[PDB]
Amino acid sequence: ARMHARKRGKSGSKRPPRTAPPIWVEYTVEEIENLVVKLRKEGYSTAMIGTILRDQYGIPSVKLFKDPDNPNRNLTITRILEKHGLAPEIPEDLMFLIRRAVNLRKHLEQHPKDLHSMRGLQLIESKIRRLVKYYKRKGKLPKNWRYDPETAKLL
Amino acid sequence: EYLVPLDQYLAAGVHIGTQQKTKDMKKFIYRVRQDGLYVLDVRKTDERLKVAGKFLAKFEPQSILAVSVRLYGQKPVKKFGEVTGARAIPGRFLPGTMTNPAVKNFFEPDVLIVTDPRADHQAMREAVEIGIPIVALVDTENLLSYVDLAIPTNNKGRKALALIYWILAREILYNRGEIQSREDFKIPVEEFEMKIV
Amino acid sequence: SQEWKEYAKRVLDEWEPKTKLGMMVKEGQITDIHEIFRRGYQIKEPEIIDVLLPEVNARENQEVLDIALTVRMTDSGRRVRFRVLAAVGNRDGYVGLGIGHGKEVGIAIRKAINYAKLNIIEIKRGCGSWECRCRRPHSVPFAVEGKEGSVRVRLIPGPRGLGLVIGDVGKKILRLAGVQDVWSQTFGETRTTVNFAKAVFNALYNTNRVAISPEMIERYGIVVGRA
Amino acid sequence: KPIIPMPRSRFLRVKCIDCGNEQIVFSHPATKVRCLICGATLVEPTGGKGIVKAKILEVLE
Amino acid sequence: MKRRPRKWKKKGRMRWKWIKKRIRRLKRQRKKERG
Amino acid sequence: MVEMKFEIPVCTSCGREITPREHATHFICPNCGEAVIWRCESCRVLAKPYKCPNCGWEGP
Amino acid sequence: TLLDPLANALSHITNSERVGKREVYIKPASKLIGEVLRVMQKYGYIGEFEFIDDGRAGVYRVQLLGRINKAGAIKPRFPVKVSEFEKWEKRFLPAFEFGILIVSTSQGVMSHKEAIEKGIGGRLIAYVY
RNA sequence: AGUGGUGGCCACUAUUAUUGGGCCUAAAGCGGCCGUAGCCGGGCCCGUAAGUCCCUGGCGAAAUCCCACGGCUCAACCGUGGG
RNA sequence: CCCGGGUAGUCCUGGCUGUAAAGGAUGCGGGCUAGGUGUCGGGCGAGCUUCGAGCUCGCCCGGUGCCGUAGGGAAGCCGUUAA
Repeated sequence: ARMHARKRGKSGSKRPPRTAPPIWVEYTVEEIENLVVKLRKEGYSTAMIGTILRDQYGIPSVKLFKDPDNPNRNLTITRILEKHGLAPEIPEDLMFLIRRAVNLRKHLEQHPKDLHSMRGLQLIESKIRRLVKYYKRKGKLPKNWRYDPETAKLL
Repeated sequence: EYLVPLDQYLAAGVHIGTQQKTKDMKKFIYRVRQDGLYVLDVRKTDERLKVAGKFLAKFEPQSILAVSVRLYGQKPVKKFGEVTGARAIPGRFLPGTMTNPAVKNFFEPDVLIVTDPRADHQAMREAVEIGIPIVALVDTENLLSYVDLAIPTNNKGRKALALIYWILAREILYNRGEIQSREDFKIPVEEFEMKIV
Repeated sequence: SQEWKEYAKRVLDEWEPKTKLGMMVKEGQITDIHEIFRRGYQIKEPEIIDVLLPEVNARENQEVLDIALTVRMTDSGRRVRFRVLAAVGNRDGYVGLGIGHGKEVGIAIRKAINYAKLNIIEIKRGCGSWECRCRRPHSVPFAVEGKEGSVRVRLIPGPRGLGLVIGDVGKKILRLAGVQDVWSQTFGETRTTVNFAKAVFNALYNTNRVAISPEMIERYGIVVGRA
Repeated sequence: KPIIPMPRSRFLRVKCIDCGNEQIVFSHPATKVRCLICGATLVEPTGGKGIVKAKILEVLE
Repeated sequence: MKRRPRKWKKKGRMRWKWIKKRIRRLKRQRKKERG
Repeated sequence: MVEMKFEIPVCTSCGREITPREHATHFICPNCGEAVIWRCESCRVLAKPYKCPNCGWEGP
Repeated sequence: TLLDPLANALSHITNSERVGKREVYIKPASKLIGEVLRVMQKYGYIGEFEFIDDGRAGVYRVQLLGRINKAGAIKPRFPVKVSEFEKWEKRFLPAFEFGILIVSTSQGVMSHKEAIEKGIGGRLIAYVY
């Protein structure tokens, strides 16, 4: 994470170059479909869904399995949650950032003098706005959609 | 096959290295001990020193210099030079020895023998400035820059010094043909070792 | 020519060889100049080289580049000292440069000449201009650089008859290196003649540092040293 | 530095203690690992290798 | 008012702080009498 | 004029020729003892290994 | 942030050479990079090379033969017609044909001498000698 | 049969720097951070041909410029022919 | 300059003023590049254990030095934390 903290720390994580999924996965594409719809039915976003699936269920990655409905695409959790109407409208990361934004703005309301968190607010707001600008360049949001603290409160 | 018994080697401190390593001698290093001292490879040491014996015979006896500024090696080198007719210089190597013709003891070898690479820096610089091949008695702390024939072992202990110098005399006089068998040396280890006064 | 062999004989039966290299030149095992350089030997007795290249002794083949009067400040006066820099070479790809300290003109001159003899070097030569390409050793075979201090000098092949397009110090060095047409450019100040000379030396040495195919040898006619 | 990055995390075919349940689990879990039937925890996430408590049967790569 | 570091070396010079302050006092009086 | 093409010595552990005043070395091949292994500074200071052309013996 | 594979590749090659190692592993491997690696190998400046599917971007493994004085990437992709190569050649080479230039042309990226023989200009990408 | 003095312009000058300059100690990195336009941007497949490149018609008039030849005694100049 | 006092100041509240040798006198991001060694912090593996990651050793990653090969630079010096 260098883009603001400017520290080149490497806590990233690695995936081996496997092209076909391994054999020891005793579940099939429909079974992982059943489990992922169960999981998101239980109220989890993609990151925690995939973590627990690779953790307790053991399947290393759903990206190693090819979507039946398209030969060129490798199956992903987001696509599956899009299949059944369980993907979210506002992309998950940005919803999280809005939630943290309203959180910090409240704490800041009851605490004006901590300019350190003023700067933090400035940071997280540039973050959300960059993500939103990008997604506008892609068009997965309504074009009139634009940040407001108050609707974030409604969020 | 070993020139000397392995247990003799282990008793001689040949395989005992320091608490340090280097990228250069990762190959020669065998393993580490839980305390910290490093262990060299015995078999590689034996192979390299028999190779060195195969080498040194190709030169003249007198032409080869052997120098040890480390205290523990001075009698091993004098004894080896006596045995093999090589020239030997213990103590403080006079700077400008082979580089300065006006000196009294001017002599230019065709190969060098080095006891401790760290201590014998001056010898290497002189010999290089003459431009000759270099042989070294290295440790897991010595450095492999500017050595044509490095041999790994413990280059501090007196027992190791005498043992390896003895084996070197054995192999050089083997390959020189003056003495064919190993058993013709009636000069045991204690003749090369240091005497504690 | 015959006079050079006479000089070689005079020194041969006068000089007593001390170094390890003195034998193979006095005993005749070595007779090629490039014999010394190839193997990676050393040189310390200047008397060696005139045996194989007595032509260095020619009065014209020795060049005095510059004479500096560097002072030393003492508690009890100003003690001058002559630092003289001079070059000596043959016109077939061997040259050398020397710096000699002294109390008079002569002593510094002699010591500098001896040192320069000791720093003899081999010179590749060719023709790699974009126009001439005549395969002869009438120029540096290809572009090179030489760095010393502030000064960095780049030498570029040129067509024949162009002459030495370079400052006077480089002119003398290249006249005594056996080269006669080259473009030259300099970065850094060239008023300190000593560094200019040393930089040209570095460049000439760097010529041999360039990787080459035999194809290139036959294309520019790369004469390694003596033509 | 290894040219191709090889993961330092393996997978583990393990047997739970209570209900005799086989499972595939991960060496460096980011969260808790629990059994399907009895529900008890299996491996605890920490700064490094997860804290196994059941019996490891086989090591998968 | 972007002070040159070169001027801070006291060789053949007065301490820069005080020259700056002198210029400021002169500025004060000049702007004053102007208006 | 009979052309005087010498064989300029080539270092063994890098393939780069030996510049004239390089203080390089030449010594007999180690394990068999017929090949003249050269060694240049660029291979000496870092002391990268050399492999004999004949016996495949590798060493510094 | 990595932005240009080729320049990092050729710089990595030269920085290996001046040390003079044997094996190099260009992490940013691309099809164009492989074509380039073919180019000078057809003048043997390198030994063999191989592609390795790393699962992310490929990695090219290359042996050196110790024959690269300097290998730089002309970054601003100067387009050049046939008739003026001598100016740009003189811009990046020490002597007459002393090495090569790699040009991307309508037919496929490869060296410059043939491109003169085939008489097709293009866009300079790299130089090496 | 010109030379000298002065003035102004290019080289000298990599002291204007794309080719091709520096910014720790010589003058030169702002106290720090955010980010708009601009500029520079990972790889693979399909298409396009805007750029990029090759060929081809019209056109960029003459005089000046490069080259061979002819006239002026030679030259400069002029003409014819090619760029 | 030393000593005896002494106002504004130095403290809290609200606002302004936008400055310093704010100096590593070193603008930031990526790729490459011999090494030696410590501490800091995270992880892993051995050894110790009065069983507290509580104590010694090896490795990997990030920050922080010191020494240092090649290499740079007028030199001071720098040198994988680059100049």
